[PDB]
Amino acid sequence: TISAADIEGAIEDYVSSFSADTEREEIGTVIDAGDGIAHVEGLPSVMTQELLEFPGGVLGVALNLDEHSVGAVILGEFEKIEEGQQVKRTGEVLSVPVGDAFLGRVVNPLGQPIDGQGDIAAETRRALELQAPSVVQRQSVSEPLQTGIKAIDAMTPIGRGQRQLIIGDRKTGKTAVCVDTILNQREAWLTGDPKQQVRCVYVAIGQKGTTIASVKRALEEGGAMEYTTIVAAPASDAAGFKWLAPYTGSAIGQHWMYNGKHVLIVFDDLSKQADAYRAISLLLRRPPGREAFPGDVFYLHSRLLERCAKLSDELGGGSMTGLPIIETKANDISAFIPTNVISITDGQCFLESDLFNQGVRPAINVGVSVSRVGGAAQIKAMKEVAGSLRLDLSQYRELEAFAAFASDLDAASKAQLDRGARLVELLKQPQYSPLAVEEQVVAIFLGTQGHLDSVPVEDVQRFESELLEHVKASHSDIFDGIRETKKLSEEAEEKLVSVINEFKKGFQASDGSSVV
Amino acid sequence: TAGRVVRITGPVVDVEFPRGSVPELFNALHAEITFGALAKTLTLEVAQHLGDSLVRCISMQPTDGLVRGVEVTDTGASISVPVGDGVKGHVFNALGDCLDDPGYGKDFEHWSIHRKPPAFSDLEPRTEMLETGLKVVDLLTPYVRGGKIALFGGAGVGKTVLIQEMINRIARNFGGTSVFAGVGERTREGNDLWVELADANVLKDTALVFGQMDEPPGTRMRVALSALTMAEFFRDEQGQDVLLFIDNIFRFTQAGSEVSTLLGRMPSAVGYQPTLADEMGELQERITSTRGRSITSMQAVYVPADDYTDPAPATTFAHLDATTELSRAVFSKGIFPAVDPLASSSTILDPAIVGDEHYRVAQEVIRILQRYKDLQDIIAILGIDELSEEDKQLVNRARRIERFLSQNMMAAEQFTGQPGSTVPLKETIEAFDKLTKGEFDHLPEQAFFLIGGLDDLAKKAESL
Amino acid sequence: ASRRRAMKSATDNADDLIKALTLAANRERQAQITQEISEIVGGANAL
Ligand SMILES: Nc1ncnc2c1ncn2[C@@H]1O[C@H](COP(=O)(O)OP(=O)(O)OP(=O)(O)O)[C@@H](O)[C@H]1O
Ligand SMILES: Nc1ncnc2c1ncn2[C@@H]1O[C@H](COP(=O)(O)OP(=O)(O)OP(=O)(O)O)[C@@H](O)[C@H]1O
Ligand SMILES: [Mg+2]
Ligand SMILES: [Mg+2]
Repeated sequence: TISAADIEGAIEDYVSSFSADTEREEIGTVIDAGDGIAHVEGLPSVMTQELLEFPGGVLGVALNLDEHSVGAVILGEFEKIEEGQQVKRTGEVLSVPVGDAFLGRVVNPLGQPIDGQGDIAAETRRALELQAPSVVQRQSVSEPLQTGIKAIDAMTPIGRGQRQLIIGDRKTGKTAVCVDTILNQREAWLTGDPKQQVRCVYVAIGQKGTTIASVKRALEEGGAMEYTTIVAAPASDAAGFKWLAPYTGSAIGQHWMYNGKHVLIVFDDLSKQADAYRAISLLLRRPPGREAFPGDVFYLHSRLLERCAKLSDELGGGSMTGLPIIETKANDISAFIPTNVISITDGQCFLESDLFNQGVRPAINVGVSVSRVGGAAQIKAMKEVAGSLRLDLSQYRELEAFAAFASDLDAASKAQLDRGARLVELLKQPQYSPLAVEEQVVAIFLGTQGHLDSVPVEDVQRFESELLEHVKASHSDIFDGIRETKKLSEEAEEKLVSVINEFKKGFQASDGSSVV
Repeated sequence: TAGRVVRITGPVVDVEFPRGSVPELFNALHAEITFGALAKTLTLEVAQHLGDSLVRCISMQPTDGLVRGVEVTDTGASISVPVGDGVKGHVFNALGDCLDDPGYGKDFEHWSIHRKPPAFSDLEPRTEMLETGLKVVDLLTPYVRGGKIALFGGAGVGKTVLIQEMINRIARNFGGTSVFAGVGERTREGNDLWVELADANVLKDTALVFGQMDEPPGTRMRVALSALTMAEFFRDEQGQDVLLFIDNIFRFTQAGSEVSTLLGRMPSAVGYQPTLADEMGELQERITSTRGRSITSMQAVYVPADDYTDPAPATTFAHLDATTELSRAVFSKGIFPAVDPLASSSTILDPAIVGDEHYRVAQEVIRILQRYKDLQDIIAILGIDELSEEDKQLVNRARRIERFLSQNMMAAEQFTGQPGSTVPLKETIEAFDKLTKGEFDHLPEQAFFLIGGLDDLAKKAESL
Repeated sequence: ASRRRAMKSATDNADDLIKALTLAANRERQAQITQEISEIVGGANAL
């Protein structure tokens, strides 16, 4: 009965410690309710955005003031609200309990463990509303934040403290890219010191519970569950949770960032938050504007997405990176929220659906994507290996538009067309398969120098894969060198050339021919 | 204690109560209406509090012939409907009164219509390969057992016929209980469905509930909740697999918009009521399969004027996993199923759980159709004689494939004399591989239209 | 030699159709958005 003894001891310790005090406070009464809001009167002095308290246990916050009335929003259960209840002003502006035991769990947007796991510990409470770091506490951005995708880091690099946007059409594969990036850091976590360690967080808004369960299962199978946490606001919740979850996620991430640990915030969707805010504002009887949107909506986003930024060495040199996701319809970009969010951030990755329909699986557009930081966030070796293939691809597509019905061409034009086709066919990649830096550099070097120009375009990928495997089996010096010096040496290039030649001598796909 | 009526307009009625007598939200109220020929009993459900002991609510019956000053009584309880095994083989309206027998089913236990969605801690994904006899659904977008399945398309494309064929094909091979709910449809369809079900023995195994459009908007907004209550009662205690079919979803959103226009709330974009997404999400969370219980639901969603930019279809798309939509261009072309493969998608179609041959065939056919759609305008304007050999071959293959996806079904017997035909999965896979290889190109145009099986194709070939 | 000029003039004539259709599309979009905002504000202010 050791467990029984512990239970009895805990119960006795709690019950013998009961204590309460008789203190005065202001209490008001509800006058009307319905449709998710209620009006309360009788409170002399309450701060804006105060966390009220209701007799049934439900909670609420105060948004709109008046000469004799106070607006309110019911967060949780709503049917218990009726005329005659007594409210009680309590505490101050609401906050979130942040700590270090949140890892590997799922929590309510308000900070409650909706998971089947027992209760969590608490370290300190942080208010949601705090001023962002000033302009005199930031450095320049220079760091190779890997992503595990060949196209993304070849075309549009990502560094620490850089906000990158992903805007996509329905059923394109944004979440797959996000999950690959989120689980790419297993090897980084396995290292000892926290200089490579990154603590990542995930936020889910307006999604079915089964989808969240599937995502959790995928992450658990990937083995990255150990260094991540999830915040979930399914569709069954009221508008308050959908409106308030991202602030909680940002605050929890910011507490870690402020003490010198790198983090990575991810917002699943922002249109749902805007819709919830619009619904609340319309229900509170405020003047409307274009597209039935309140004027301040833009300001809202500026308050949220601007928290993440690189820090200086004086305060510990923390960092935070955001990856907001936007959904557009009918391949339209002139809509209100897309224009606002595009103008507020830097760097874009357009995800067309025509490309995803056939051929490329990543389906990333190349002629519109751009990164502002660019070379300042690249690795020297892969920057050298890049060889400015952007112009090559551009003139390749421009010429192949012409050469579809053209059989007689300039020899150099044919060579350029073949090189572009080979590069495009190389750039594809399946899902759930992250790649480390060294193999990406090796593959890009193989592509650029023209070594595979003799390979028929129909079966290149498999061949490439085999080469990589063989290179990993019978050779290990080149990986060590590229890992230690982050530069490609001429002697390593000669050895790699010899390996490529000897391997290509003995590979066939269909009536193949090994050539010089 | 009782209150009075002070204002009346449209369907919404507001009433007044003395001190300490106001009821909580969602409480049934009864009102008496008298006349020489129009005598009924108005049933009202509380909507909101206006303060000053005034409560505004809506009605489930026409408000014609009501006079101010009539007392209104309260029952202090929510709407309820009898449940049990005896519900099987009967027809009910929204209120729960049995339409077939006026006095039947007034002694079983009763449950409140309003419930709570299941907790998040008991969710588990369901993966299973449920196969039907139709080629397009088998190949492009396989259905998932215990998951969401829904359709799309404008008016007059053929969704109801597809639903009838699907239920006819499945209910014959099911050991569980099915429940049918009709939100909005013509009375002729319901009567014909009842007669057709009576033509076989399956009627005793299923329960039907439906309301029509001529009724006031109050009734159209509550039938789905009652159907969900019955389905949940069948699932929770019996521990048995259940089937659920919903004719439409747009209707109750329309009713909500209509009532919210009069309730006093401001409108929103495209004249829709605010907080429609919240209500849709709250309702759609009920249909879910737990770890030990499985329920399969098939729904049909209407769209206005073939516009996917409308906020309602865009909102309701996110709640689905396996989807198949219909297009009007293919219907005007002539193909009867009228399913567009380019835009439809599934959520179990990957080589991780399915043989790689399926994936390869699907990718090849999708690429071919995409290329044909691209070359459409040049073919139309400059003509086939301008293209090269590869383009001509792909055009011919695309025509062959596009003709081959057609198939006759048994439900077409009333419209056309051709009898039904069904084909298994492996035969379709092999046939599609043969067609995409390009060894059937010698056949004429009409040989590939309305073909069930490969042997039927050969027989038609020998007939020309 | 006679063939070449036909294609040249065809492209030159084809560009202007693109221009005119672009202008028409922009005009229609502006009209639609202004009509929608006028209707919604008129509906909101009436209460
Ligand atoms: N590299 C890839 N190779 C093959 N299939 C892929 C690849 N990337 C994504 N897919 C497939 O494409 C689909 C994308 O699903 P995903 O969960 O990413 O949704 P999404 O397109 O981001 O859209 P939404 O969030 O609106 O549901 C899935 O069927 C997935 O298996
Ligand atoms: N497979 C089919 N076999 C025979 N007739 C068909 C088929 N598909 C469509 N039709 C015809 O197309 C029309 C579709 O009828 P129906 O009223 O069921 O359309 P719907 O678009 O499903 O709309 P609703 O929900 O109003 O019933 C009918 O005239 C029907 O004969
Ligand atoms: Mg996705
Ligand atoms: Mg129909």
